[PDB]
Amino acid sequence: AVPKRRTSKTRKNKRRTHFKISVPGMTECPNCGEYKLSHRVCKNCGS
Amino acid sequence: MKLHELKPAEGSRKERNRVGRGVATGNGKTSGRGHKGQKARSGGGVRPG
Amino acid sequence: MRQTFMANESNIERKWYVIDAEGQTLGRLSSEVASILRGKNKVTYTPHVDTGDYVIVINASKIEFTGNKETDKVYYRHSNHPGGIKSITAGELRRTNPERLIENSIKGMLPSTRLGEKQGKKLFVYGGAEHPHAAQQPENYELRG
Amino acid sequence: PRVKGGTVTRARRKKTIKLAKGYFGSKHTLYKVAKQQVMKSGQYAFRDRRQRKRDFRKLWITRINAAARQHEMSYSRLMNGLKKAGIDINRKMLSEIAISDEKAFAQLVTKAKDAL
Amino acid sequence: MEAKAVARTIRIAPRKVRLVLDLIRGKNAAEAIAILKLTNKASSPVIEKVLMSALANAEHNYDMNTDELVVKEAYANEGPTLKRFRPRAQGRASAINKRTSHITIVVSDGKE
Amino acid sequence: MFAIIETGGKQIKVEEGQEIFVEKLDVNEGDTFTFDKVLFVGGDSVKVGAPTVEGATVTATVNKQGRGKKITVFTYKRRKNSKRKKGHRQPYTKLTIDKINA
RNA sequence: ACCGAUAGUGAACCAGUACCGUGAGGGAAAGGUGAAAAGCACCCCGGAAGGGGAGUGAAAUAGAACCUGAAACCGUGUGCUUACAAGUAGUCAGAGCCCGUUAAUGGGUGAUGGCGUGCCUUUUGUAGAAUGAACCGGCGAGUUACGAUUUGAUGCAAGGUU
RNA sequence: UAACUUGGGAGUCAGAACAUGGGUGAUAAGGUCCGUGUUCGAAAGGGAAACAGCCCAGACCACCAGCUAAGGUCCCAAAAU
RNA sequence: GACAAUGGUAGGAGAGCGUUCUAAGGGCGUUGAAGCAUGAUCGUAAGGACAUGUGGAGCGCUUAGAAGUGAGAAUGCCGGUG
Repeated sequence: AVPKRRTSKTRKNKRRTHFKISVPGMTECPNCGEYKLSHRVCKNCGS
Repeated sequence: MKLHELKPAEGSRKERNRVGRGVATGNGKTSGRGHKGQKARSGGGVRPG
Repeated sequence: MRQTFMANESNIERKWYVIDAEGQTLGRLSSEVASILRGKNKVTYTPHVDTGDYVIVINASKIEFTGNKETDKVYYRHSNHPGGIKSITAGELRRTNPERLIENSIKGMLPSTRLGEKQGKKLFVYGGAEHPHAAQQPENYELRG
Repeated sequence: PRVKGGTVTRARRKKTIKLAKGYFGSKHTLYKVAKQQVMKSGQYAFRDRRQRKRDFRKLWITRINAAARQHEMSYSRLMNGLKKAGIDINRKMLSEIAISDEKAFAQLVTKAKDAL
Repeated sequence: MEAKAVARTIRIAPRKVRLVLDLIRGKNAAEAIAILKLTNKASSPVIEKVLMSALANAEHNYDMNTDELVVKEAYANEGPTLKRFRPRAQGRASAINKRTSHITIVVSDGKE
Repeated sequence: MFAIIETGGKQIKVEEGQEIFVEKLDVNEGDTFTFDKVLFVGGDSVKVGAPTVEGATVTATVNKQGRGKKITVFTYKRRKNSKRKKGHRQPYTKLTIDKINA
C-alpha cells in the first residue's frame, strides 16, 4: 500500500498529459464590445 | 647556508604512515587489522605474555 | 578507423527473384532463401543496413518432406489463456493455407530484431504459379545446391 | 591549525559530473549515480577495444566469401590456394580490392586456381 | 518594443496558477482578457489584474498601440514557502506547505 | 592506379596524392621516405608479387609527427576493493603519397 | 605555525532566554546595505500588496539588501529525435541533419547492428527474493604524554652524556 | 636457480566443487570424515544454449595486421551443403 | 643496449598529488585578488594551466617546517528540497 520506488520526472510529466483546462464558448456580442458566455443573460444573450 | 634554501641530511627524514585514507594507499577500511576477532576491536588485545 | 567501405542509402541496389518450390525439401529451400533475403551473397554486405533483395515463391503447395514428417511435426501455438493450446500437423497445414507453412519456416531463420522484421517483409509466397509482380520484371534464380 | 575541506570536494565531484554528459534521467545530475555509470563506462570501453578487432575481421571474411563465390569457389578453397601461391595480402586488403577494382580480383583468383 | 509587469509574493500554489497561464500564451491582448473573464478559477482574477498593468505600461512609458499587442511570454516562478502544523491521530503532527508565486507577463507587438 | 604497401605491422592501400597515417617512423618533418615493401600494384597493368613485387618502391614526404587523442584506461573488481586508472597517447606520423614507381 | 558563525563557551544577536516537564531537571534557532541615508521627490496600473518609468549613487547593492554553488529541486524558449515497440539505459561500429573550437586526423544530436543482470558490507558462494542508502550540501573515526625495543641520520670515540 | 641463519610487520584457525584411494550411510544425498592432485577462493578471456569449482588458456598499453588451442563449419552466427 | 619481467583479496615494502598554517627569498593586485560559472587545453594517476563572464580586496610561486590534511555508505547528526 506504499510506493515501492520513487517516481521520476519523466513518468510524473507523462501522467499530467490530460490534466488541463479547456477554452469556453465565449459568444460575440452585437452591441456591447465585451464578450459573454453562450445562452447567458447580458447584451448579447448568445448569437 | 641561506634560510630560503634549507636541505636536511640525505635519507634522514620520512613521512609517517596514515591508515584509513582510501583503498589506493594499501590500508583501507580494515587499515591492516584483519577482519573480525578480538584483535580488530578498538583497544583490544590480550595482556602481554 | 583506417579504410573500410560501408554501404548506406543511395548506394544499395535491390533486385527481384522468382524461386520455384517444385519438388524441393522445405528446410533445404528455406535455408537458401534466408541468406538471399539478408543479402550475404553481396560483396558490399553491411550488418547495420538492409542490402538484401526480394524473393517470390511461385508453387509452394508441391513442397515435399522426408520420412513420416507429414503425420508428425505438429505446430503448437498459445493464445495467452488458461488451457488455450492449439496444434496442427504439417501434412494438414500443407493442404489448407500452404503459404503460411513456408512463411513461418523462412521467418524462423532470421534474427528477431527491428531489421530482422523489416527484412522478413520482402518475401512473397503463393500457392498456384501466377504472381502479380510483372511490373518488377523478376528473373529466375537456380538453387545452388 | 584547523583545516576546512571546502573548494576541493565540489571541484572533484564537478569533474565526474561533466564526464557523464548525454546520459538519460538523473544519471547526468546526481553525482552518486553518475560515478557508478562513469565507472561502468570505462570497464565497457576497455572490453570493447578488444572485441572491435574480432568484429571487423568477421566482416572482411564474409565479403571475401561472397566475392569468391561468384567464380565457382569457396573462401576455404581460395584462402588455401593463395597461401600455396605465395601471396601475403591481408583480409582487409583482399576485401577492399574486390569491392572496387573487380577486374584485379579476377586475376588473383586465377593465380590461386593455378596453385590448386 | 516590449513591456512587462510582475506580481511578487502571490498567496497561491504555482501548480494551480500554471493551469490558467497555458490558455493566454501566444494569444492577443483582447482575446486573453475575454478568456480570463470566462475562466472559472481563483487565479483568473489575479492574473487579469497583472495583464491590465502590463498593457498600461506599454501605452504610457512606450506610448505603443494597445489595439495590436500580443502576449509574448507568461510564466510563474516559486517564492518563499511558509511552514505550518496541524495535529494527527496520536501525539504526532503533520506538516503543511503554504507556497507563494511570482507571476510575470511580457506584452509585445512582434516588431524589433 | 593504386598500390598496396606494408609499413609498421599492417598493410595500406594508397594512391598518388593521398594522406595516410602510420606508426612513429624515424625521420624529420619535411624529409622524404620511400617504401620498398610492395605486395600489389593496381591500375592499367596488374603486377602481383609472390612475397613482394621485386623492383617496386613508393616515395612520400613527412608532414607532421604528433600524438593521438588521449585514451583513459579504467578497470575495477565488483566487490574486491581494487581498481586502476591510466592514460595513453599513441604516437603517429602523417605522410603524402608522391610517386608509385611500379 | 588557537577558532573564524554547523567552528569557538550552551550563549558574538532577544541565553540559561522561545519552548518542554506537577517537580528535581532538560535546553535551542538566529552575525554582514553603502565611503556617506544621499532609504527611490514625481508620474502611470491597482482597493492594497506589488510593479513600470524617473531620480540619488562608482554600482540597486532597496531595507526576505556583500559573494549566492548546489545532490538539489521548479520553470520559459529553442537545434536534432520519437507513436510495431521488450529497455542496469551504457559501450564499440555508423548514415542523415545542424553547427564552427584552447584549430585538432573538430563539436551537437542520432535511424539501424554487436556486446552487456547497479554500488557497498558480509560470505565456500550474492544480479540476488541477505544488509544499507529518497535526493550527500556541510560536519563525521590509529591521536597525544611518558617509557621499552628495532631501523635510518649525524657528533664524538675507550670513552659517551648531563 | 634457488637455499639456509638471525632479526623487524603481518594476516590466516567457517573453506568449496571435480577426478582417484578409503571409512560412515542403504556399493542414498549438491551428505559427512581422512589421504593424493587440480581449479575457485584472490582469475578476467574462448567452449559447455544461460551456468564461482568441467575442458582450453593467465589480461603492463595501443593497432580496421598474422598464426594456433578446446570446440567447431545448412540458416540464426566466423568457416566444407 | 641486450636479456628476461609486469592478474589480484588479507597483508610487507617503495615513490608521489592536493588541503590550512609558519619561516626566508623573490613576486601579483581597483588597468580588478580569492570565490563562482563555461570551454573543443596539458600530465602515466591523484592533478595543473590559460581565456571569457560574474565578483569588489586580498593571493599565489621556490626550498624547508608543523598538522583538527582528503568522505558514498555507520536504520550516522543538522539544514534544504523532492
